[PDB]
Amino acid sequence: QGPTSIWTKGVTPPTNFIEGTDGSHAPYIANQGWYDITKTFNGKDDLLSAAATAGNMLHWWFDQNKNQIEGYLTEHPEKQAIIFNGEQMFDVKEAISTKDRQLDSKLFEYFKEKAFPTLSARRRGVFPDHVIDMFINGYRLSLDNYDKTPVKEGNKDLRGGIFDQVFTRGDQSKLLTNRYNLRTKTINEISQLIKQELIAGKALAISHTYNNIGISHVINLWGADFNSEGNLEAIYVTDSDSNASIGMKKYYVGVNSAGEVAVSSKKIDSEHLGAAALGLYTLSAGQGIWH
Repeated sequence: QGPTSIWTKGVTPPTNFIEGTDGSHAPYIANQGWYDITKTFNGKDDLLSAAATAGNMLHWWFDQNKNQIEGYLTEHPEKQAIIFNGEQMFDVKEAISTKDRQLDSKLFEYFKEKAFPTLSARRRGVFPDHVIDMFINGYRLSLDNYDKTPVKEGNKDLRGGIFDQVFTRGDQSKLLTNRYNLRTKTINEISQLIKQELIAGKALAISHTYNNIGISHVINLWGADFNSEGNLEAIYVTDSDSNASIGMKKYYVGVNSAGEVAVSSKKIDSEHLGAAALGLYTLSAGQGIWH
């Protein structure tokens, strides 16, 4: 009969929550284990919600794997930088140094400027698991694939494969990502999945319907509140579309009038149907796998 709460491994719950114009938010504080990559809307990042979300999860991943990554980069120093012909496009140490920045992290800068510079202009986006599977394992990110990454040997995507000397292509046990359909699932099914993935020590992203830019939006899910019945009541999220001053938002979770498990900055109501939950993406730290 008590309302229990569960946070992502290595994240300090914010407590600075203030009433805003639409719902409760906790402005971002550095070095608390969560991340809030924020779009500038510069032409290039406008439709990269998924790449921002993947970036936030990769920032979290850098924290989980700090020692393992510094070990790896000494054993394989050629994997530190990415070069296209003559030019250094990316340096992973630069990404790690700048991981605390909402607006000007080198990781999101790489994504919007070098990896996916044309996708926004072409009214196109990505899936956050594809971005991670590219960045870590070197799996080729295809604009034609709307399902999971095909787990098969193949050429390193030139835009990534930094950790592909440990997290190889075509080996299921070295795949760190997963995705789950939430559409038409019950509050109990969605709640147990999110519970399980959080207690398992995964980073989480959730997609919901969007009544604007695209049709779906993906955000980072850092924490959840579960009621007396074990069902989600609220989630704590960062949203790349929210300006840098917002930070962590509290969304109510419930079953709306239309029978959808929905998220809303306001309590689910006869007057507030929120946005339908569509998908869940997870990232493992992969701590079994190093060495």
